[PDB]
Amino acid sequence: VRPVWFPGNPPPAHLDGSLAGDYGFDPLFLGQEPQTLKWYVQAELVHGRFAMLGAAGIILTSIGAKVGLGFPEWYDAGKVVVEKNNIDFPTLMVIQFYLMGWAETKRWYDFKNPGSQADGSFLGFTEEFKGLENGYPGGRFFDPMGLSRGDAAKYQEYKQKEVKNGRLAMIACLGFAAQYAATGKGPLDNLADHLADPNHVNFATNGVSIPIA
Amino acid sequence: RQSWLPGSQIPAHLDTPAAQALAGNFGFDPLGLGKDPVALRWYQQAELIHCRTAMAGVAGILIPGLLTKAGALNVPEWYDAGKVAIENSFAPWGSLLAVQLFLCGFVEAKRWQDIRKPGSQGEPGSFLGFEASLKGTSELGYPGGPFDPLGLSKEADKWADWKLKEVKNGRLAMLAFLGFVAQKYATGAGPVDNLAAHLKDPWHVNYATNGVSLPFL
Amino acid sequence: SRPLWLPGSTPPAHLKGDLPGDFGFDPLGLGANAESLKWFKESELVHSRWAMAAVAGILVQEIVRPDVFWYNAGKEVESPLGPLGLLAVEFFLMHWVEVRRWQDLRKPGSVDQDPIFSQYKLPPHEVGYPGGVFAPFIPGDLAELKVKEIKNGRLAMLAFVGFVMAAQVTGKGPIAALQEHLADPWGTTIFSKAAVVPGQAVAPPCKIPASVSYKGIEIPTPCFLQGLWP
Amino acid sequence: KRDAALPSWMPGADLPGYLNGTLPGDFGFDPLYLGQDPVKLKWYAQAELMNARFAMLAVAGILVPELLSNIGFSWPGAGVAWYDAGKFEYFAPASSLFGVQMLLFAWVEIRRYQDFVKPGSANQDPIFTNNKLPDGNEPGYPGGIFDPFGWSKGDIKSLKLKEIKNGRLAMLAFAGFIGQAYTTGTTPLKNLSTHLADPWSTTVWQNDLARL
Ligand code: CHL
Ligand code: CHL
Ligand code: CHL
Ligand code: CLA
Ligand code: CLA
Ligand SMILES: CC(/C=C/C=C(C)/C=C/[C@@]12O[C@]1(C)C[C@@H](O)CC2(C)C)=C\C=C\C=C(C)\C=C\C=C(C)\C=C\[C@@]12O[C@]1(C)C[C@@H](O)CC2(C)C
Repeated sequence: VRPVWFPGNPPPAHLDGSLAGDYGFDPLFLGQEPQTLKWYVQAELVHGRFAMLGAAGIILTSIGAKVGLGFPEWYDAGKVVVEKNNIDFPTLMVIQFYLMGWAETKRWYDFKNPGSQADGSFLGFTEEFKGLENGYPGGRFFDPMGLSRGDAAKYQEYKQKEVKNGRLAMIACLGFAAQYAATGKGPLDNLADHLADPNHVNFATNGVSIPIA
Repeated sequence: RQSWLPGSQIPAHLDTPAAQALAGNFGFDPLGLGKDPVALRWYQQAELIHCRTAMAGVAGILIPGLLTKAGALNVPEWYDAGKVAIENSFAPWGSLLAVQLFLCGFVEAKRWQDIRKPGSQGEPGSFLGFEASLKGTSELGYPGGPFDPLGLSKEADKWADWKLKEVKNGRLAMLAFLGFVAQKYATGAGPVDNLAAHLKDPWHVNYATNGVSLPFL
Repeated sequence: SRPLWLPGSTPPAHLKGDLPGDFGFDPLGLGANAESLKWFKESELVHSRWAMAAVAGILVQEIVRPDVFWYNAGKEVESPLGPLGLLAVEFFLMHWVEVRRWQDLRKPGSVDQDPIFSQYKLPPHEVGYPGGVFAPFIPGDLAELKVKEIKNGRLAMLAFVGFVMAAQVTGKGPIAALQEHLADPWGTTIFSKAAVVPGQAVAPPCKIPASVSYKGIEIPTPCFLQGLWP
Repeated sequence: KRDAALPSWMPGADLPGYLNGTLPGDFGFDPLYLGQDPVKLKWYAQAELMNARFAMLAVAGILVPELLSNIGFSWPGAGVAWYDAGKFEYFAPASSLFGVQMLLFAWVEIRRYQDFVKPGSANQDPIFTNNKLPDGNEPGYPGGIFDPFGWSKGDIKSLKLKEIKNGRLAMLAFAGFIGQAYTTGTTPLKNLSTHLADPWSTTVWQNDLARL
C-alpha cells in the first residue's frame, strides 16, 4: 500500500506506518523492540533538528564568504570567533554543557517518566513542559505559534515535512564533511566549481573518491 | 513531593512515614546507604553533627575573612591561622590537642550513649543533680533544654520550618568548606580573594582556566 | 461568498470572515489556534497603525525637509535633551502605555478606569478598538471603517519595507527614488540592477555606510540580509 | 481569590487571598509569596513598621541637617556629610556612646517584644504602678503616653495607611542615599541640584556609562 524504500519488498512488521517518515527501512532490525523504537524515534528527530540548524548555518555563512562580507568557512569559524573576540575556549565549553546538560537532562527524564517535568518543580512552570508526544514537546514555549494545537490534519503533514527535511539535512552535513576532506574548500566553493565545468569537475575526478581513476 | 531530580524514582526506604519525618528529605540516596532503617537513624545524626560543625567552622572562616578585607580585623588566612595562633600561645599544639580530646571525648561520649539509649543520660544521681536536664527531647539529635536558652523549639507551628533551615544551611556550609579546601590547592589564595578575582573577570578567572581541574583541556 | 485573495479558492476552515479584512489568506495556517489568532489579531493592528504613522512621517519629512535623509535622521537630529535624555522619557512613557494595552489584551475591561481621575472611564469595547476618549469623532459606520483601516494599514506595512530596501539599495528617500524610476523606468527596476544565473551572481552595493560615528561611539549600520540580496 | 474592590498594585491582576486588606497599605503586592504563611506574615507586619519608622527618622535626619547648612544656619555640626558623622568628634568617644546605646535599646526593645509575644502584657510602668497604657492597644501601636495628642482617636484606619505609605517611600529614599552616595560620592541634596541643573544629561544612565 504505502510506498517503501525498496519497491516490491514488504515492510517490516514493527514498522506499521504510524510514525512520521515511515518507509519501512530497517534492514538490520535495530528497532524491532517497541521500547527501543521510541528511543530511536526521538534520537532521529534530535539528530535531524540539529542537522537542519547546522546545514542552514553552514550554508548562510558560506554565502557570506563568497559575496565577500568576510565570514570564515565553517571549518575555520571556531578558531576565528575565539581569537577575534578573545574568548577562553574551556570556559565557553563548560558553559555549554551546563545549559545543554540542564535542558537535555529534562528531556531525558520526560522520556523515562512522561509528564514528570510539568509538576511545577521548575520555577512553577506546570504546563509548558508536559509534552504532547514522543519527540514532540508542544506547549506554548516550544510551540509558541500553536501550529500543533490548530488543525490536526495539517499538524500530521508538518511531522512528515520535519523528518524528511531533517534526514536531508543530515545527509548534507555528511556531504560538507566529506567534501571538505576530499577537496579542502568550502561548500559553495565546490558548488561554483561544479557549475563551471560539471563534466570535468566532480567527485569522479577529484583524485580521491575513486583512487583507481 | 519535592525531589532532587524530578521524574526519578524515589528510593522506597525514603518514602516511608518515618523517613519523610526527616528534615530535608528530597529522596536523594542513589547509593542506597539508608536502606536499613537502623542505619538511616545513625546517618541522620552524622549529618546533623557535620551540618552544625561545618556551619560553625565556615562562619569562622568567612566572617573573619570579610571583616579582614574590610579592615575591621586582622586575621590570617584560615589555612595559616593555626601557625600564627600557636606562636603567641601559652601551650604547644600537642598539649592543646590532648586537652581537646579529653573534653570533646567526654562530651561526645555522653551524646553517644544517648543514641544507643535515648534519654538514658537522665539517670538519677549519675550527674551532680544536672542529669534531669540532659534527657533530651522526643526527637533524636535535637537535645533542647540547656542547649535551647531562648526556647525557640517550644513553638509547634515553627518547628518543622526551623529544622529545614538548619539542614539547608548545614548542607550548604558543608559544600562551602569542601570548596575552601579545593580552592586553596587549585588557586593558592584565600576564599574571599578568589571571589574578588572571579567578580573582576568572571569569564576568564574560573575553574575552567585555573590549569588544574581540567588537565586535558 | 466573499472576495478572497485568490478568487476561486476555498478559504481555510479557521477563517470565516468574522474579522475585518478577512480575505481567507492563511497558507501556513498560523491562525488555526483560537488563542494564537487573538494575539495575532492585536499585533496586525499595532504593526499596521505604527506603519501608517511611520510611512506618513517619512513622506512629510522629505517634502518639508528634503535635505535630511530619513534613514540618517537618527544621527542628524540635534536637540538639547541629548541622546539619553530622550531615551529615558521614551522608555518610561512607552512602558506605561504598552503595559496598559497589554493588560487589556489579557483580561479585557480591567484597565478601562482612569487611575488618577475617578469619574472618567472607558466605555465597554472590543480588544484592540478602544473607545470614548480615543475616538471623539467617527466619520461613519465602524464596520466599514475597520475594513478601511486594515487595508490601508496592510499597504502601509509593505510601503515601509519598500522604503528600507530602496533606501539601502538606492541610497535615497522614497519620493527621490520614485523620481528616479520615472526618469528611466526601464533602467531602474531591481531586475535592471541585479541578476543571478548559474555561474554568476550580481547584486547591488549597500549604499549605507558600514559604521556610523555618533557622539564618540560607533554604531553598526548593516544592510538587511545583504548576503542574500539578488 | 482577593476581592477586586480593594486597591491593586497592578489593576486587573490576580492577587493572593491571604492579603485581604486587614493590614495597612495592603495592595496585594507579593510576587514571591513571602507572606503566605500567616505566622511569618505576622512577623513581617511588625518588621515593616520598625524598618519603616526608623527609615522615616533616618531620612529626616539626613536631609534636614543638610538643608539647614545650605540656608546658612550655623551650628558646630554643620557641613558634615551624613556618612561622615561617625568620624566627627563629640564630647565622648564613639565606643562609649555605642555601649550606652545598646543598654538603653535592650530595655525598650525587649519591652516591645514582650507585647508582641503576648499583647497587653507590657502596658504597666514597672516603678510607678499607677501609670499604664490603654488596654486596647495592639502590637506595633502602643498608644497611651506614646500618643499624647490623641490623633489615634480619629480616623485610625486612614492614619495607618498614611503612615505606611510615607514609611515605604522613606525606606526607598534611604536605599537611594546608599546607592547615590556610593556612586556619585557626594551628599544627596548635591545630587538633586546636579539633576535640576541639567535634568536631561544627568540621568543614572549618563552618570554610570561615563564611569564604565
Ligand atoms: C543532593 C544534591 C543534588 C544533586 C546531585 C542534583 C542534581 C541534579 N539536579 Mg537537582 N540536584 C540536587 C539537589 C536538588 N535538586 C533540586 C531540584 C532540582 C530540579 C527542580 C531540577 C534539578 C535538576 C538536576 C540535574 C541538573 C543537571 C545539570 O546539567 O545541571 C546543570 C546545572 C546548572 C545549569 C546550574 C548550576 C550552574 C553552576 C554550577 C552555578 C553557577 C552560579 C552563578 C551564580 C551563575 C551566574 C551566571 C549568570 C550571571 C550569567 C542534576 C541531576 C534538573 C533536572 O535535570 O531535572 C530532571 C531539574 O529540573 N534539581 C532540589 C530542590 C528540591 C535539590 C535539593 O537539595
Ligand atoms: C522603530 C524604531 C527605530 C528604527 C526602525 C530606527 C532605524 C534606524 N535608526 Mg534610529 N531607529 C529607531 C529608533 C531610534 N533611532 C534612534 C537613534 C538613532 C541613531 C543615533 C542612529 C539611528 C540610526 C538608524 C538606522 C540604522 C540603525 C541600525 O542599523 O542599527 C543597528 C542596530 C542597533 C544599533 C541596535 C538595535 C537595537 C534593537 C533593534 C532594539 C533594542 C531594544 C532595547 C534594548 C529596549 C529598551 C529601549 C526602549 C526604548 C524600548 C535606521 C534607519 C543610525 C543611522 O542614522 O544610520 C544611518 C544612527 O546613527 N537611530 C532613536 C533615539 C534614541 C530612536 C528611538 O526610538
Ligand atoms: C544605621 C546604622 C549605621 C550605618 C549604616 C553606619 C554607617 C557608617 N558608619 Mg557608622 N553607621 C551606623 C551606626 C553607627 N555608626 C557608629 C559609629 C561610627 C564610627 C565611629 C564610624 C562610622 C563610620 C561609618 C561608615 C563605615 C564605612 C567606612 O567609611 O568605613 C571606613 C572607616 C573609616 C575611614 C574610619 C576609620 C577610623 C575609625 C575610628 C576606625 C574604627 C571604626 C569602627 C570599626 C566603626 C564601627 C561602626 C559600626 C558599629 C556600625 C558608614 C558611613 C565611619 C565613618 O564615618 O567613616 C567616614 C567611622 O569612622 N560609624 C555608631 C556608634 C554610635 C553607630 C551606632 O549605631
Ligand atoms: C512613528 C512616528 C514618527 C517618528 C518616530 C518620527 C521621528 C522623527 N520625525 Mg517625524 N513625523 C511623523 C511621524 C514620526 N516621526 C508624522 C506622522 C508626521 C506628519 C505629521 C511627521 C512629520 C515630521 C516633520 C515635519 C519632521 C519630523 C521630524 C522627525 C525627527 C525629529 C523629531 C523631533 O525633533 O521631534 C520633536 C518633538 C516635538 C517638537 C513635539 C512633538 C509632539 C507630538 C506632535 C505629539 C504627538 C502625540 C500623539 C499621541 C502621537 C500619535 C501617533 C503615534 C502613536 C505614532 C525624527 C527622526 C523632523 C526631521 O525631519 O528632523 C530631521 C521634522 O522636521 N517628522
Ligand atoms: C525615593 C526615591 C528616589 C528619588 C526621588 C531619587 C532621585 C534621584 N536619584 Mg536616586 N535612587 C533611588 C531612589 C530615588 N532617587 C534608589 C532606591 C536607588 C538605588 C538603586 C537610587 C540610585 C541612584 C543613582 C545611582 C543615581 C540616582 C540619581 C537620582 C536623580 C535622578 C536621575 C537618575 O538617574 O535617577 C535614577 C533613579 C531611579 C530610577 C530611582 C528608581 C527607584 C525609585 C524608588 C523609583 C520611584 C518612582 C516613583 C514614581 C516615585 C518617584 C519620586 C516621587 C518623589 C514622585 C535624583 C536626584 C542619579 C543622580 O544622582 O544624578 C545626579 C544617580 O546617578 N539615584
Ligand atoms: C565538618 C566540616 C568542616 C569543619 C570545619 C572546621 C571545624 C574548621 C575549622 C577551622 O576553620 C576554622 C574555623 C579556622 C581555621 O583557622 C582553623 C580550622 C580548624 C581549619 C565539613 C564537612 C563536609 C562534608 C561534606 C562536604 C560531605 C559531603 C557528602 C556528600 C556529597 C555525600 C553524598 C552522598 O552520600 C549522599 C548524601 C547519599 C548517597 O546515596 C550518595 C552520595 C553522593 C554518596
